[PDB]
Amino acid sequence: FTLIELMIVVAIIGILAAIAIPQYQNYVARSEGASALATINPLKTTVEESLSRGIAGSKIKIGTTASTATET
Amino acid sequence: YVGVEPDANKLGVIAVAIEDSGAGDITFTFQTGTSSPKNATKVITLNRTADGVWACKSTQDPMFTPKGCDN
Repeated sequence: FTLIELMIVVAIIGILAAIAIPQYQNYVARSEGASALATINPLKTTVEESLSRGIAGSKIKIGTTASTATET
Repeated sequence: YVGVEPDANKLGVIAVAIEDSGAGDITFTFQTGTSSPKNATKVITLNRTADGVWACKSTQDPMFTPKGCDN
């Protein structure tokens, strides 16, 4: 092992560092907003259809309970 | 003849059975393999009495029963 060998390794370590890391939280925030909008968008169909069929607005709830003829 | 095949609607077959007195019913029975599992093997009956009164009876779930047909 020579000192030139180790100094070249140190220089290449420094060069391999310093790689600029761009902003990434904006991408995550935008994806979260898109996911939320895509999650709550189909619920417009449920509310509108239930209101069209006469189901009371107070009877339109959120859950996995089996919807009856009066509750959705 | 009504002009349509019994299997014209792929959901199920249509049967017309009217007696000579005028009483009869028109049934639409959903067939397994071409209808949703909830509506499979369900019958929608348009019963007609001898006095000429038309009524709709359905064996589906009350939520899935169309308006104007009793369950």
